[PDB]
Amino acid sequence: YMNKRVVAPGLVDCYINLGARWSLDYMDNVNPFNHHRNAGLRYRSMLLGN
Amino acid sequence: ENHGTEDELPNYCFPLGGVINTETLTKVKPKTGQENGWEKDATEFSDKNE
Amino acid sequence: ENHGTEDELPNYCFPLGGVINTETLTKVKPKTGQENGWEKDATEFSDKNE
Repeated sequence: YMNKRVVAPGLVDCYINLGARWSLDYMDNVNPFNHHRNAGLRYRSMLLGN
Repeated sequence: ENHGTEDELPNYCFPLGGVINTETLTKVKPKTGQENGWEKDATEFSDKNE
Repeated sequence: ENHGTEDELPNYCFPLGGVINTETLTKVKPKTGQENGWEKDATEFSDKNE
């Protein structure tokens, strides 16, 4: 479900809050640690193997 | 650390003039009295638009 | 620090369909024992293949 759900790029396209150190209100309450850039998560996932 | 590449969005190269595979067209206007008639409209617009 | 650019490999951009300059071609069968002869095919293979 999470992989076949299509999200329109127009929501967060390059022209969003230009010059503004902001956070999208939708992502304010969404967990940021559940992200594929989580450094410790990357380290553990690679450490156990690929 | 071969994490792969973030390339979901396609990236495209484009013609320097916006578009190049145009074609010659002639403006026409609906005919009076014919539900589906038309005539050449050379009076106002150049008949060689692309 | 004009350290230079790492650009050893060529980088290429390709047509959207990947292939553009094609040529229409038609299928051909070998002749039945006619010294490496050939004969046009009509076995529901399109005579226009790109």
